[PDB]
Amino acid sequence: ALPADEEASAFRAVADPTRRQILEDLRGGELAAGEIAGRFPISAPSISRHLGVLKGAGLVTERRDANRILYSLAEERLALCVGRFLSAVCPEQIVLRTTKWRS
Amino acid sequence: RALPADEEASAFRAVADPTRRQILEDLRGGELAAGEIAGRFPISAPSISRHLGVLKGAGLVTERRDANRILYSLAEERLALCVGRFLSAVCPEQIVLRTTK
Ligand code: NA
Ligand code: NA
Repeated sequence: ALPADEEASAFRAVADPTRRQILEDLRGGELAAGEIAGRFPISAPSISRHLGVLKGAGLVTERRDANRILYSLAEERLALCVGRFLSAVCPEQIVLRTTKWRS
Repeated sequence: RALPADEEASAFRAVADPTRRQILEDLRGGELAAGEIAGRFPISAPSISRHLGVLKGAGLVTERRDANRILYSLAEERLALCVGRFLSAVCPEQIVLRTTK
């Protein structure tokens, strides 16, 4: 779990347009694997592989509930792993804010 | 040039690679010659040209001829929107995009 390993696996995960779309779909709340597979014109096993890549990179969490795997966005992990680089290269356009604190 | 969705896709395939992210980070300090970029990595000159051509094709660097030498500049506005719209959409609480001052 070394943070350049975590950056690298996060960048490989968001390299793929299907995986980006799965992450956007999860921003509204937890979705079952079957619901995610229902939204894409590729095979269920191809969606399983995409979801395994996202889970491998810490970008989604998994939970079981009967015969169903439900996926949740891990937005804090994504923000740190991609957002440190992006705010480092684009300091005048992109701000990372992990802090709970607000004005 | 391309639709925003295609500029987004090409930026994400460019920043997929750790050598390309390191090049973009190195360019943060100002324009560098191809040869200087190549000297910052233990990989072949043809491999650095290939990485630079991928960054150029995604609009994340711009190229300039000064006599016989190619110089590269970071295109930070392009990178910020192509990657930052998605990242601020998925992480609204943690990531703020401002294209403007
Ligand atoms: Na979440
Ligand atoms: Na620039």
